[PDB]
Amino acid sequence: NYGRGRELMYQLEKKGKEIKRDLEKILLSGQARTDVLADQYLTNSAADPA
Amino acid sequence: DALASVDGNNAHVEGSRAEDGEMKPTVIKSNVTQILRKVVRVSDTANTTA
Amino acid sequence: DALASVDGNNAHVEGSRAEDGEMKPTVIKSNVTQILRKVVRVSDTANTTA
Repeated sequence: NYGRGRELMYQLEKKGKEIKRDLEKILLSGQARTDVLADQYLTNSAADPA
Repeated sequence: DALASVDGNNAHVEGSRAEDGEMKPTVIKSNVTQILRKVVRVSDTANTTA
Repeated sequence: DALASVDGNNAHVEGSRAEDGEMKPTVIKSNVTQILRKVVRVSDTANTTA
């Protein structure tokens, strides 16, 4: 290709930037910490992981 | 922890897909402490003689 | 190819001809191997925790 080398190294670099953009958008979003555990981190099931 | 059961009759094919297998987590055992206490009340009136 | 059963009546005449043949098989004992497999799949995230 004229303005690049291999179609893999070029795409990887593009993804390395998109991950940062989505990261910033996520860190500044309003997501409510969607997780299977809601205040159950230290309040999870007993010794038996039911 | 405890190793999984023998799980006999586990015959397989020479060439085939490696199934996901199976695992088992650990078990947590906890205990609590107990308080032991003694008391000694002695008056100087009694702790005066020999 | 163990020996044959003892013939307690192995009595013959002095001027008798031999009897019929003694065609016996060549019985073979055989077995087959068994494939034992143990698969374990653990996420990479779980491999980073302490």
